Amino acid sequence: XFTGVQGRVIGYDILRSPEVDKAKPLFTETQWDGSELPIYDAKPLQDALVEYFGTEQDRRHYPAPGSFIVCANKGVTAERPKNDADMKPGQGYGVWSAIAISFAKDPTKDSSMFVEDAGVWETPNEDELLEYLEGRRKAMAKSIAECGQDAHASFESSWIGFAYTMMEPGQIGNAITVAPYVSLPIDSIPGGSILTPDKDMEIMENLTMPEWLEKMGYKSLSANNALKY
Amino acid sequence: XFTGVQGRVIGYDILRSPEVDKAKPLFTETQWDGSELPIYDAKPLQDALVEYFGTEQDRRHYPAPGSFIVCANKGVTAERPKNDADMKPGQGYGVWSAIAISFAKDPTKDSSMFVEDAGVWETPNEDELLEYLEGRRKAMAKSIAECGQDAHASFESSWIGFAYTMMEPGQIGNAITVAPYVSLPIDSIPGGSILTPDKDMEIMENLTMPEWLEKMGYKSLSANNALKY
Amino acid sequence: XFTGVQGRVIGYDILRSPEVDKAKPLFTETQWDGSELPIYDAKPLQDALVEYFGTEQDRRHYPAPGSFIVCANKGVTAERPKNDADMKPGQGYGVWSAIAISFAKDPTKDSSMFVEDAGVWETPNEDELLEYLEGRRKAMAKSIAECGQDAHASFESSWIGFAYTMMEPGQIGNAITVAPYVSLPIDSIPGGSILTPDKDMEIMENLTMPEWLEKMGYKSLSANNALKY
Amino acid sequence: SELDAKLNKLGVDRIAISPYKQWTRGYMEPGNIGNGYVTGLKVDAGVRDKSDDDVLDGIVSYDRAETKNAYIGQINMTTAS
Amino acid sequence: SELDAKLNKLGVDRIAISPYKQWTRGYMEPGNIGNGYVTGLKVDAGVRDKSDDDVLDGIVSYDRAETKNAYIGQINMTTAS
Amino acid sequence: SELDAKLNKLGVDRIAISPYKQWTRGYMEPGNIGNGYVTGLKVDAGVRDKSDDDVLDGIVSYDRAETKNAYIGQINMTTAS
Repeated sequence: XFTGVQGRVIGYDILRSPEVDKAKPLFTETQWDGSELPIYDAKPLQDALVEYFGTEQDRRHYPAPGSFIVCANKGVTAERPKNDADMKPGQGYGVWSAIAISFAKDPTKDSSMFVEDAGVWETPNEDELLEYLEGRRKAMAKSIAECGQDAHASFESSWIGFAYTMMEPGQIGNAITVAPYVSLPIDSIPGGSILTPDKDMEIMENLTMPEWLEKMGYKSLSANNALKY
Repeated sequence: XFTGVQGRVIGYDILRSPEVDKAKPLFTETQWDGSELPIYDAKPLQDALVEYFGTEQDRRHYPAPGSFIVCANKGVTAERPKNDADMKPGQGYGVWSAIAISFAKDPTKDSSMFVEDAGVWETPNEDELLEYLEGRRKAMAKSIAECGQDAHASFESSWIGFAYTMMEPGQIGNAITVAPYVSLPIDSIPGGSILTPDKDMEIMENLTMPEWLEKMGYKSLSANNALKY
Repeated sequence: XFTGVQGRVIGYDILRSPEVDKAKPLFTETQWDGSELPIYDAKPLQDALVEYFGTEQDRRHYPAPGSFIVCANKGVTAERPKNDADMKPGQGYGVWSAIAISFAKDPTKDSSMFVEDAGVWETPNEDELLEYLEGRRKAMAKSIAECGQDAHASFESSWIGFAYTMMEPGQIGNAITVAPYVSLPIDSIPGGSILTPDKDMEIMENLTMPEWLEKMGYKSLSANNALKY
Repeated sequence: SELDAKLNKLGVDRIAISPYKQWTRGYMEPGNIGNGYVTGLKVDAGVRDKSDDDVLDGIVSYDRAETKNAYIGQINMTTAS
Repeated sequence: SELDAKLNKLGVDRIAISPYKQWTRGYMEPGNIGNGYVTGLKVDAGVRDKSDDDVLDGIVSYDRAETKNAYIGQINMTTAS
Repeated sequence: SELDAKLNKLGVDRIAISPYKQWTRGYMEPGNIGNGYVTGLKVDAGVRDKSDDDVLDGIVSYDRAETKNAYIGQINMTTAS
């Protein structure tokens, strides 16, 4: 999971991605109270975190070496056998993970929520895994509406996104899904000061991701769909 | 798990339940030092937490939406198949969880201890599950006494309580056992102030659960054995 | 896991054991940058933690009862049958755990790293478990080298140590590997004051474990290879 | 309690106050007053009809156990063992 | 935003500032300013060739997923569920 | 150390003081002084005779391992991975 009354989400609430406002829903889900819930692809949001944290070759505001970061997380491991036609039940050809964020319509009383999923794929054909993965978005939207009913929480939108890898004979794959919960350093805040804590969060909330990249003098790591998960 | 030198337990140390003082032991366990440890059913304590947090329909001082609450917790999941006579490894008819808190005799040297347990029931008959469950209370009490010996800690009493569900065909059951570690809000403390923190905890110590419900204007949710787990 | 820019390690960085200085590497590993990583046995470091925390019978500056101590931890259980020749899936003759600490060459940029491992031993012969454990150091050292390359971190030395037990028939063994992250009390610091917290860390950096034992009036629990794991 | 007189002599206190209106908060969260904690007991069971996804079935039945009886819905649970 | 004015009346704030140069820090680490937090989304996968040890194979393929795309290498991950 | 001079320039400090008489406390507990931590190495094994119940056997053999050699009994352990 949950991000509630204390939180904001990178790429949406602070450093908003432009592709969020331009996104069209993939489908809608009905919630306990009769409203439609639009489901979107979360790729703008996944990408935004790469812009802020940076990559291993181009490190930006990543977590300190050896810090403790609480994360809402899950993962799955599976082996592809090195020379076996028989997969024993822990084994498979590919591994995938998923994350969904659903924003509460009323954030002063309901929390926004993450549901995460992960699993093994048992076919050598990647096109078939991609077909399966669009079906996991419907399955996750169904579980979000049920978790919502349980707490009588209504949500404004859900953004679901995926990662995967097909492994070669004799490899182990690990697919992970994580929502980190962090603190922002002053140097990532254009005009921030340690002395103005509240104002620092407003600055970050007022800048979109293009604007922040400009003000910092950073190139766009995600620009012409460069990032793939 | 453990509640030690920093802790208090709702229903026993603060907002004490009347049923705690009228309770009679189900049996005793002998400890490494020769004393007898009386075992009681934890229902007054379990009931005391829903009086404080409320229920989903009548919410009282439950955790902030999206907060991080560290909990001594365990759980068990099991499927009951839709139409199959044969039950595989992760399958069963019912699922149960248990919690035991046992209070240290000298709380400045030793911690009070939580042990938690959970499992899958394999026959369709609920009466057989409940006889089994009284056996788990003895198993847990044996566990308690050995953990006490490892640390040469003596306990004054143990309170064990259970939860379970029997699944219909094609259902998944999830029995959980959780002890949350929390901080209390001022408006739940009659006469409390943010400026008087020690006095705030002394007020909650001196209030019994009926008196607190009276001061707060709350109906008892526990009253005539209404709560079932 | 990791101990980074915020950490020090007992028996190395504070209260350093003279056995760390007299120790010779068991073998070296090549890192991604071409340097050699010397691998040592971690026993002087294991021993130092029992000098500081004390044991159950001779308790020294151990964690407070009921405190929340975050730990890089892993563990494994296995059962030896009471009278069965055939061993099923969660079963074996012994259980083993391992911890490796790898110190970063540049601690202002790279975190130092823990690798932990644990497994079940399937022969009743202890000399065979000890040969296999010498093979696990090499396995762990290849893991360290690969993780190092992932983040381009270069390391100065790795200290790898093991615990194990052989089960009697009908016993369950649990082998745990844990790196606690703690705060030091003022009275474990010769000359410390709550008013001088910066100086207090310096005092412990400058004391050697024999010198601290002597200033505290503590006997050495490690002394003549007294501790077995 | 008299016990606190003894505990404070060791530097320990059991004060655990949340700065929020209505809501409790967890131990170690930034902004709580005091260095103690309060705990209690919750044991409960939830169910969901089975689907093709075990992880999702585990998520919704867990949510149902959280939301049944003492409400601990919508929290981030950290495990102590 | 207007949200923070409603939240603030309840005793809640959303401030999450790290005292370090360049680096973010985790929610609840001592020394952060404010009692809020910021989050984001990372799904990624990593592989390692199979060895004789599942635990080490697990550790390295995890470490590669952490180090893939948005960098969260060398952090101590705690789990909220 | 000279390391601490370089570290303090980045906003980082390695101070880790417990306010309690005799006892260590964990990183992030409220009331500790400083923003660093200290760590160490514990590997131990514990046993219990097998009972009817695996969860309880795992709890007691675990407690036996925590209690053997460097004493860390009666703590709430949270996992960092």
